This record gives sequence, C-alpha cells and structure tokens, in this order.
Amino acid sequence: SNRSLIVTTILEEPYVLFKKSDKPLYGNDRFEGYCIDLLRELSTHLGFTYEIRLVEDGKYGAQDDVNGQWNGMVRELIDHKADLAVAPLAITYVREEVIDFSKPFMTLGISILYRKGTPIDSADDLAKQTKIEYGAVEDGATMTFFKRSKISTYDKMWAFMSSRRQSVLVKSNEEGIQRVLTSDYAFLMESTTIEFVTQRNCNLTQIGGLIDSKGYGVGTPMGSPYRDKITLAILKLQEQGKLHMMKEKWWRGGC
Amino acid sequence: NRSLIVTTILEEPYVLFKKSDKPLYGNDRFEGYCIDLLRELSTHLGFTYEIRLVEDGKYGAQDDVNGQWNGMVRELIDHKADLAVAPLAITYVREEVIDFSKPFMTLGISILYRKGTPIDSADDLAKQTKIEYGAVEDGATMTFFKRSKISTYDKMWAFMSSRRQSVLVKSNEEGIQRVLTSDYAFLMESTTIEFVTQRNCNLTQIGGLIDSKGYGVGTPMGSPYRDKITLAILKLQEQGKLHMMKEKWWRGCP
Ligand SMILES: N[C@@H](CCC(=O)O)C(=O)O
Ligand SMILES: N[C@@H](CCC(=O)O)C(=O)O
Ligand SMILES: [Cl-]
Ligand SMILES: [Cl-]
Ligand SMILES: [Cl-]
Ligand SMILES: [Cl-]
Ligand SMILES: [Cl-]
Ligand code: NA
Ligand code: NA
Repeated sequence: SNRSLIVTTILEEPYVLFKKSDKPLYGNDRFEGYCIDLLRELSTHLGFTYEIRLVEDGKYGAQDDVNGQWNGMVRELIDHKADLAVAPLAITYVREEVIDFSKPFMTLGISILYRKGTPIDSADDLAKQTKIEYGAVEDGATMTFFKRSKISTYDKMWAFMSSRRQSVLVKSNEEGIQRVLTSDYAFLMESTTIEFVTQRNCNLTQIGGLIDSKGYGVGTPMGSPYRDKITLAILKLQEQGKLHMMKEKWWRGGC
Repeated sequence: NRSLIVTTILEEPYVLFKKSDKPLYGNDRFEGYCIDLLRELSTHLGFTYEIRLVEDGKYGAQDDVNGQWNGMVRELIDHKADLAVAPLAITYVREEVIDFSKPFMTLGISILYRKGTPIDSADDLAKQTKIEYGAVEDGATMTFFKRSKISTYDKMWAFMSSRRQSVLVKSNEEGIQRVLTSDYAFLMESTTIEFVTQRNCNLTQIGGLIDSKGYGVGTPMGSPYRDKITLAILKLQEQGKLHMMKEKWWRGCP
C-alpha cells in the first residue's frame, strides 16, 4: 500500500473544525468542515489515503523580512513536512513563487468586518482616522497584501497596523471577531469568512466591497505532481456544481 | 528572440478591431481588455508577439464522433500558437489537453433576456418551449450543458440540441441580436452580460450564476509560459491592476 499523504491544515470555521462529541475522537475522524469534505472527494477521485495534521506553528504563512524564512503551512510545504495543504489558503504571488497551488476551489476578496450602525463605508474612511483601530491576522495573506501594497490608502493602513501590531494583528480570525465585539475595532477579513460570521451574528456587518480578488487553492510543494491532478479534480467537481453544494452545506443557517 | 504567436478571437470588450479611417497593420489593428493584458504580460516577461485571429472562429470543443478539437484549443494542441489570450474559459475538458494560467477574471454562466417578464431562472426556461434559448456553438457554455448531469440543465441541453440550427449561434454578438429581435434568452458568461446590459437598457441578467469558472491564458500542454504567466497575473492582482483594466473596458442605464 502507498504511503498516506500528510495533509497540513488549520482550524477555521466552517472550513476545518473539531467535531463536537462527548467521546474522544481519533485520527482523521476528529475533523469536519468544507475543506475536510473537499479532501475526502480528492482522496477518493485521485486514489490516496491521508493523515490530517494541524500546522504546528498555527500560521498560514508569511516571509520574515530580516531572515527571508517562511512560516506556517507554506513553510511546511517548502520543507516537505506535508504533501498537501488543504485549508482556506489564499493563492498569492509571493506564495506561488515558493510553493505550487491548484487552481482555485473558491473565490473571495479582502473586506472589512465591523459593528452595525456607522458612517464608516470603506477602507478610505478607516485609513483617514485612528479612533477606530483596525487589523488583520498576523502572518496571513491579508497582512501581506497591506504590507506590499503601493496604493496610498492601503500603505497608510499598513503603517498604522505595523505601528500598533502587538495590539491590532491577531492570531486567528476568531480573535479578530472577538476584538470587533469587545472594542472599537474593524477587522480586515476574507469575504467568504465575513459571510459566515455576519449570518450568525446579527450585530456585525461587512463594510464596503472587496478590496482585492483571489482564490483559495490546495497547496503542494513546488514541483509536486499532485498540483495538476488536484486542479483537474477541482474543475471536474465544478462541472457538476459540487463545490457550490459543499459551500451551501457549510454556510447554511440567518439574520 | 522569436515573437510568440498569440491566438485570439473577436469579442467585445476583450478583443476588438480599432476604429480608424486609415488601414491598420499587424498588432496595431487590435484593442481591448485582453490586448491590454497581453501588453502587460509581454513587458513583464520580456517577449514580443504576433496576434492572429483563430482561423475557424471558434473557442474550442471536442467533436463527439471523431474526437478532434477545434478553435483556439486545437491551435494550442497542434503547436500553431504559443498562447491563447482571449476570454477563454478554464474547464476540466480543456485542462486535460492544454494548460492554462491561473484566472485573470472570474465569472459564471447566466442568462441574458428582455426585462419585464416572469422568467427568473434556468428552471423557468427549461419547463417551456415558447421562449427559445441557446448558447455559442463550440464554446464552454454549450459544453457545460452537454455534459451536465443536473436534471434542469440536461433538459435544456436536449432542447438546444433538438433546435441547434436555430438556437446555437456563432458568436455572442449573434446571440445578443437574437435576444433583441425574437423571443429568445441567451445563456452567456456573466462578465459579458454585465457589459451588454450596461449598453442595452431593455436587457437584463436573469437569475444568478449557474456555475463558477475563470478565464485563463491558454498554452500548449507542458509550456514553460503557463507558470510564468500565472505569476505575472498574480502580481497584477496584488496591486489591483486587473480590476482597473476591467473598469477601463466596462466603463449606464436609468
Ligand atoms: N486565508 C488567509 C488567512 C486569513 C487572512 O489573511 O485574512 C491566508 O491564506 O493567509
Ligand atoms: N468564453 C467561452 C465562449 C462563450 C460561451 O461559451 O459562453 C469559451 O471560452 O468557450
Ligand atoms: Cl449597518
Ligand atoms: Cl461548483
Ligand atoms: Cl469525461
Ligand atoms: Cl495552475
Ligand atoms: Cl486586480
Ligand atoms: Na509555484
Ligand atoms: Na493541462
């Protein structure tokens, strides 16, 4: 029998979660969510077995500007510590330079999560002021977008986030949501995750539209033969609408 | 170094002939979103190119009897073009035989029709025959319907196939004209619908997106340009240059 593939992932509702149960669960049986359903479809169509492992450092992945090293799921793939990353992992220029991605299984963009009842309507409006703090997940794609942007509004926002980083950069989306709920703080968040959150907490809203456009893809080490195979499997699922059905299943609930 | 041969197809606002009273020659004949994209790719990757319209006028589909591809897809399979730079949908059946860059635009199939009617979805079309409907022959929309297992879309394919000589058309332009001049709904890509409805205030999109797909640059399978073009697209997207190009070419109605 062929070696089981090691699949790195990260906890992020409704993509990847621990199942609720009173008895202890083991192995792959611990996990559920959209990305777990996707993994299951990939494994049956491509004919592999797998072991799910949560990324050890708890990060998506960014490059350190001083020493040039990556972290997170991206680094696990670079180092061949995982065969695949099946997660809400954004396909980005800087990541595509060092790892391979399948074509996207979902498309999205950065937007803003905030409390209802405000005249703030856009990133421009946030950038012009400092009473309302704002931030993003540390060492993820949203942070990196702001750090690399040459657009004046976003450059200004990065200077603020960077100055205040110990307070405004958070370690998970969950922590960002709690900051929105417990302080005067707006969270720069991926739009598909905002959709999930605002359907379940009717005090919160999206502010403005999408700031960029990107996709989530399955990550592989650079050169992996699984990359193109997984692209084909994803495209075949899209011929029959099975990914939008999986999205409906995990985003169903609202406000 | 050798200029890459770029296959393309006329499709507003992606690729058009420039208007002028004097004759134009070579690459200078063309403009549009995809032409602006090609220029950016060529500067960033450092190649020169020659644009050639696909001779058969097709995007590309597989013949159900003899297994041959046509259109831009066939030009790439046969190594007659180095790149296809066009509103060319990335699809499973195409990806099996050619390579694509990652998407420069995302979209889905939807419906173009007149305003003011009770038709609100594909299901409403599928259950009747008074209002005819169709798609571009030998494109990705047609192929989606031909391959679909979903009952509504399978019923719609049976109708299109029965009525093909009348309801399958050779271009989006032809499909628009059928909507405007007969009781006909056109199954059309949503970014093209957005362009059309901004300029035909009696037309509208019906329902939402029927599927999810992207447009990518096509290459022959195994080409080294595929990954380089993906990186250049991704770099344009980290600065919002593609949405600005979209805005330039899409530019309304009361
Ligand atoms: N999905 C992101 C993390 C969340 C965010 O950056 O907003 C990533 O792939 O890095
Ligand atoms: N863009 C399509 C043609 C138009 C359509 O099929 O709606 C293709 O790549 O085949
Ligand atoms: Cl509000
Ligand atoms: Cl889908
Ligand atoms: Cl098949
Ligand atoms: Cl790819
Ligand atoms: Cl963009
Ligand atoms: Na790569
Ligand atoms: Na391919």
